[PDB]
Amino acid sequence: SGSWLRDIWDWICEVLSDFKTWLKAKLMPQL
Repeated sequence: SGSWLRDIWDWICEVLSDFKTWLKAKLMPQL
Protein backbone atom coordinates (compact mmCIF):
# COMPACT_ATOMS: atom_id res chain seq x y z
CA SER A 1 0.00 0.00 0.00
CA GLY A 2 1.10 3.66 -0.36
CA SER A 3 -0.43 5.99 2.27
CA TRP A 4 -2.06 4.05 5.15
CA LEU A 5 -1.26 5.78 8.49
CA ARG A 6 -1.40 9.24 6.81
CA ASP A 7 -4.49 8.96 4.55
CA ILE A 8 -6.52 7.18 7.27
CA TRP A 9 -5.29 9.73 9.88
CA ASP A 10 -7.44 12.56 8.40
CA TRP A 11 -10.50 10.24 8.39
CA ILE A 12 -9.81 9.11 12.00
CA CYS A 13 -9.81 12.82 12.99
CA GLU A 14 -13.19 13.48 11.26
CA VAL A 15 -14.77 10.43 12.97
CA LEU A 16 -13.53 11.69 16.39
CA SER A 17 -15.14 15.14 15.93
CA ASP A 18 -18.33 13.66 14.41
CA PHE A 19 -18.68 11.14 17.28
CA LYS A 20 -18.92 14.16 19.63
CA THR A 21 -21.36 16.20 17.46
CA TRP A 22 -23.52 13.32 16.10
CA LEU A 23 -24.26 12.08 19.65
CA LYS A 24 -24.89 15.69 20.81
CA ALA A 25 -27.12 16.67 17.84
CA LYS A 26 -29.36 13.64 18.60
CA LEU A 27 -30.41 15.06 22.02
CA MET A 28 -30.24 18.51 23.74
CA PRO A 29 -32.15 21.60 22.54
CA GLN A 30 -29.61 23.98 20.91
CA LEU A 31 -26.94 21.72 19.30
